[PDB]
Amino acid sequence: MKEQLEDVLDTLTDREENVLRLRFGLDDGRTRTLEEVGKVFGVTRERIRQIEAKALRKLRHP
Amino acid sequence: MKLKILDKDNATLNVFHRNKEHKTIDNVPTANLVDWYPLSNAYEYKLSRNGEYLELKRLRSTLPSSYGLDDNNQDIIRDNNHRCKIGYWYNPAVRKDNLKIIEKAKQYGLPIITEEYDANTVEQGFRDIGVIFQSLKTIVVTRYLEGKTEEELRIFNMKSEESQLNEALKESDFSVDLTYSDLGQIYNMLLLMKKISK
Repeated sequence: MKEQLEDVLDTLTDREENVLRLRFGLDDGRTRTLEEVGKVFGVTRERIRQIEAKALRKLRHP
Repeated sequence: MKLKILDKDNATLNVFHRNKEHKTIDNVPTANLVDWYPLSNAYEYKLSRNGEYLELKRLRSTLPSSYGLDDNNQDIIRDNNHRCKIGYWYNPAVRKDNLKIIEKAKQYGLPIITEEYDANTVEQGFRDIGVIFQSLKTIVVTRYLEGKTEEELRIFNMKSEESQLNEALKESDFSVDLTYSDLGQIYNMLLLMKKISK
């Protein structure tokens, strides 16, 4: 789901999209823990998880 | 705040304005992003009350302060050297901090947005920053394991590499925080470069 994930990212803000790029290793190839990602954003593991959930839900519909 | 790079030369920017309303600004120049676009993950732009300016807003984050805005104080937010007049695409505060970030990236052997680059060199930059992240994750657990040197290391060591890394990161020093902040802004820069060079 490289194209579909991309269409989803287009609907998120810069910040949310980059959370997901980091998470899924879309740029450097390496997936990252919710904790690495949370540290990069200065937010909790849970907030990163909610962003990921929002994206998966968007990924399912269209 | 959503910046879309349409091609090497042209972007659009969509920002919250008021109520439920967003505004989309077209003909956004890609050339100068360093001078305006905040690289910090703790901030984003909103449209000013009158539509002439893009004004900074602090998100809810533990990341360091940038652009002289510690939290949302409209003395600084509304001030001319802290915002970006639309179509002028210059924000002195943002530019100043962006530039520190740039010099740091240059020091780490990463390509930078103010000098020439192409897709290959950006890709190499993402390779190298990935290496930095990984090494960092090794150092973080190393340092946590010293602290925190109790013979209960066995308890920690009952976890997987990921749970260990997670607990160490959770509990780390402010210094480590600063390293991750820096790297996050550099990552944002490399992504702007990737997108421009597509």
